[PDB]
Amino acid sequence: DQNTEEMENLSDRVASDKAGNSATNTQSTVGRLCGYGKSHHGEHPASCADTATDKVLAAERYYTIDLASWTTSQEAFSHIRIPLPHVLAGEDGGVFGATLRRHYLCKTGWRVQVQCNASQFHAGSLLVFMAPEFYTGKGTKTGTMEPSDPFTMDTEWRSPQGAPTGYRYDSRTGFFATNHQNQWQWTVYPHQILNLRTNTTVDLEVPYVNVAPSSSWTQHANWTLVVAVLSPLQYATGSSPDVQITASLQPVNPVFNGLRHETVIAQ
Amino acid sequence: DQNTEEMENLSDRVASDKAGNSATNTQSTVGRLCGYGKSHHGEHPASCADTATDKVLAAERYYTIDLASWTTSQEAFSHIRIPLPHVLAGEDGGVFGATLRRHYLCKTGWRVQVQCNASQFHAGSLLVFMAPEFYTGKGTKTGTMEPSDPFTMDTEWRSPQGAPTGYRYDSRTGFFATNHQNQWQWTVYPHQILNLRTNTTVDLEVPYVNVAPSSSWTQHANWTLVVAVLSPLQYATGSSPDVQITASLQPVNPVFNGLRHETVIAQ
Amino acid sequence: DQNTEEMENLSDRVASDKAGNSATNTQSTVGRLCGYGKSHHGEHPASCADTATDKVLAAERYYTIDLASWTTSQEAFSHIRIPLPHVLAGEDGGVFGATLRRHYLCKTGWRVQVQCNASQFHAGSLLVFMAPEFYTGKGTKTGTMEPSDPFTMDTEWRSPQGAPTGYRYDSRTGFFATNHQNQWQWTVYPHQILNLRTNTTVDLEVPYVNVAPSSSWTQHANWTLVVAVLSPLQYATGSSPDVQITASLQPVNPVFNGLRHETVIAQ
Repeated sequence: DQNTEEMENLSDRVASDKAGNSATNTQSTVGRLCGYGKSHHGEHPASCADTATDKVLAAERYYTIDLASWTTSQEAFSHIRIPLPHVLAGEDGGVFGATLRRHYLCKTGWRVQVQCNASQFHAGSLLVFMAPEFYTGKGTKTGTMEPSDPFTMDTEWRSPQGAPTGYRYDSRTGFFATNHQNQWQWTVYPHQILNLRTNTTVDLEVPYVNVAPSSSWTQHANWTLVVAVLSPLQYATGSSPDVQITASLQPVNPVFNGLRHETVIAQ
Repeated sequence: DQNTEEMENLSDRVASDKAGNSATNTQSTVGRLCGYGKSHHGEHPASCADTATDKVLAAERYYTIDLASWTTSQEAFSHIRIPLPHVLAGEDGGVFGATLRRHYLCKTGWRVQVQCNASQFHAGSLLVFMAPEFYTGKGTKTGTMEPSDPFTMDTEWRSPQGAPTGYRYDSRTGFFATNHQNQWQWTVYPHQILNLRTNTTVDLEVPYVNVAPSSSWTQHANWTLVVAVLSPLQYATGSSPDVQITASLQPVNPVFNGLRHETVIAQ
Repeated sequence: DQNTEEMENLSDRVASDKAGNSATNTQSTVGRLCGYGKSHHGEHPASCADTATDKVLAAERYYTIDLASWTTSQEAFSHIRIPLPHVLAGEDGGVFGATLRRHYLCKTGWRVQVQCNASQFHAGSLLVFMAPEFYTGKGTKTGTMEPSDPFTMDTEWRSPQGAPTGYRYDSRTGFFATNHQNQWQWTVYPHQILNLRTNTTVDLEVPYVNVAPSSSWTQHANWTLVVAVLSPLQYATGSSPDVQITASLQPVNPVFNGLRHETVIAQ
């Protein structure tokens, strides 16, 4: 189901989204999940007496960057996580990031687009889904208890472990931990599939939900994005192995308030 | 002509037929020949005073089985015949077959679907057509005159013979016989083509026509189905030779009457 | 953009043009440029008192012939020219050519169709465009000054020269000549692209424009057709190198006048 079409990628499968002074195109879409059912109204935080910095064009655009390389080698449910805000955080994050750390609080929603184009003699299936409270880390900390690098952008892929007991942490054992995940239910999150067969692209938009109408970006990361693979990349001797996966994102109608003087640290 | 579409098989080319508690699907159809122009009304045989066993759900479904293997080897107009009723006849024919031989007479029409899926780097063309009075046999009989096995389902394919003279039968010669066929006109029968190129499927429905409104299934077989090939299967060194041909059929609105006590023989 | 579609070539991309007793078909069109914006009305030359030979069916059809072979070897902007009228001129030009040289003057417009079909594992792009006053020749003349064979149909392809200075002509040098062309602007002419990828065909129709409403076909050729290539033919070891390029043309509503007695010469 969707319009008439293909070897080549056609019509009601060609979509475009313009935002700011950055404009996108895909000639082989299957939708765009507006995850949950509502978007984000630049509804001012009721929390603050701060009549904040609103409707700035300059930050409300599409920042694009590379996540990783997909290749024949990888095993199912191996995964790659992208926390928002903390990856659009500075340098690579335009005027958004700047105004982002000059301010105490933000409240935004994200509109994401992950791209991975192949060829009709390629098999595989990439699962893309946005989940708020989730896990990052990239580590078991040094020498003193608690837990390595959530802000880092998983440089390489992590190993589906024959068992949650969600990478607990201080030399121990017996039993599980509150960072569990059942990568086996990991399709209750607003998601969308990327089937080299069907899909060259996948668009997801998600509203604002933390514990407070606005949160602080120096200790939390309300949503982590996950580009982890559910049916690997077979390739027949001829053919383009190098399956370059790219992601391009857009904060939707952020509302910043609580302004001050350029946050200082990232190792 | 038919909707917009392809390498992949699309839209007004996706059809589904549900019957009983068996439901079909094809994503690369080209039609469905309602052969002759009328179907079969559960019109009760006027022949009998038997207010017969009608509208049974349980038998009015889609029985599926394998006919044969299509392969690079075969020559044009080589053929494979499937007599109805006598193949849905018992065991492999559900509640239809049972109620079929517990009854003296039937009157039905058939809705057939033969399937053979390939790949766009494959050439060939399969001709599928239903003809009532036709020929089966599978033989020149033993030692005494007349003619081997019509009820059998041609286990393997038979050889287009450089000439009808429709396999006459008692050591002879000079001249032809009433079981002729001009496989050269063998496209006057309700038919439909199966072009690996165009077609992955072919659907045919045919009404009731014998000599009597109801016939007896122990000496006649009013219709024989023929899955015989008109442009062979070339394959280029890589590629899936094994071209498995499958057929799935459905009796449409059979009307049985003249009931009694399980018919006895098949060698 | 254009209807839903492909590996195979579909629907609002299937066009047919019937003219006289010659009828065309293409299952992978992208348009038909009616170059300039107006066609040709059998508007009688106002120039002559000759109530000419009009609306003849027999000449107003599609003459088809082969121009050349496209192959992996050729370099960009290499070109092949087809002057009209002088190629439909006789023998190969039906009743048109005959009635053409039995008459002093003609006035017509052309409807052209150049065809070059390939395969989806082929890359390249053929530029097709009609320009009136242009250049032919096929030569630097013999021993006495001025300039080899405009009437000849470039038997083989000519070499894009690192510079117009439009093949001037009597042993010289320093500077350019009035037969310049900037094959670098050679897309201001009514044109149409032929992208093995997109295109298997290209249809162009052009009205009447000379210096006089009717011209004389023994000294001028008001339009030359050019089938010269802008992104060569790569082919991957398997595959049909032999890229046969064919052209089929039709004079639209010619109006002949000024009749006399079969023109005599062509070496």
